[PDB]
Amino acid sequence: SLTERHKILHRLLQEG
Amino acid sequence: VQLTAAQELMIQQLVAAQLQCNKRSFSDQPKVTPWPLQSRDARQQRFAHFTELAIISVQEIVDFAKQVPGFLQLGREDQIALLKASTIEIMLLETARRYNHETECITFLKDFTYSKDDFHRAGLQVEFINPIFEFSRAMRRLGLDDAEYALLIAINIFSADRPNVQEPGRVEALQQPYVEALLSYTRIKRPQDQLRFPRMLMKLVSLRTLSSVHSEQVFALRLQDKKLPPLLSEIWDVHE
Ligand SMILES: C[C@H](CC[C@@H]1OC1(C)C)[C@H]1CC[C@H]2[C@@H]3CC=C4C[C@@H](O)CC[C@]4(C)[C@H]3CC[C@]12C
Repeated sequence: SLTERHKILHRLLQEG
Repeated sequence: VQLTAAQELMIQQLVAAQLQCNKRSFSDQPKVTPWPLQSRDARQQRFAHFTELAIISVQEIVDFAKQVPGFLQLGREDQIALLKASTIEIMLLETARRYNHETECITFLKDFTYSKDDFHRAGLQVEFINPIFEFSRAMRRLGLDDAEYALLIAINIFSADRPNVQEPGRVEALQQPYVEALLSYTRIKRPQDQLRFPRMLMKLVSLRTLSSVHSEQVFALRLQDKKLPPLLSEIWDVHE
């Protein structure tokens, strides 16, 4: 839900 | 009382992480459309200038919340919920901290400064611009330093009432350690002025109103031919 609706944002949180 | 060895270490932690994340995003004169100096290529470039710079800001913000003790322990869903609502508020916190009173200009980077009229030129509504500059002056009126800002931005990220939070009670628990740190810090900084801590929290009240105004700025933005690049559009645009 809140991860699919926010793909790019989700990506920033995982590049760490 | 005084700061606990722990808190002190935490406050140093935050102030340092806030410094490093900043270097890691703005130590490079961004690859963004240059500010012009009239026509529809500057009115559409200026706007690109801010929008493209804001992106970097989102990346810095995400990068710094990842460093705020406790943030990574929540679920990715809640990380998004929280981050998606504080970006505009955190931005205005930063915009404020970077405000110059004598020149009335907000300077993002070195050789990267903007006046109120730059914002107007950039495409933004007077409805939005005035409130942020008014907020910036209110902010300097409190004379906050680097520790207090770091702390206020942390406290901001952990707002339980933000839309769609799964574990509010949990988000709220995560906030308190920081509120305290600020409470105790301010007690040391101006013990003879107890109401200065509440004046601070009070700014959180205004950041919500600003967040609403900004939404009306987005709403009106997408009434023009001005569209937000993907990343921003995700966090701000109203889309299914
Ligand atoms: C509020 C304003 C407009 C947002 C609207 O949605 C639109 C249309 C982009 C945006 C435009 C560029 C941003 C700035 C760009 C870069 C930074 C650097 C960072 O250290 C701190 C943050 C700081 C100073 C941002 C504060 C917020 C600013 C002024």
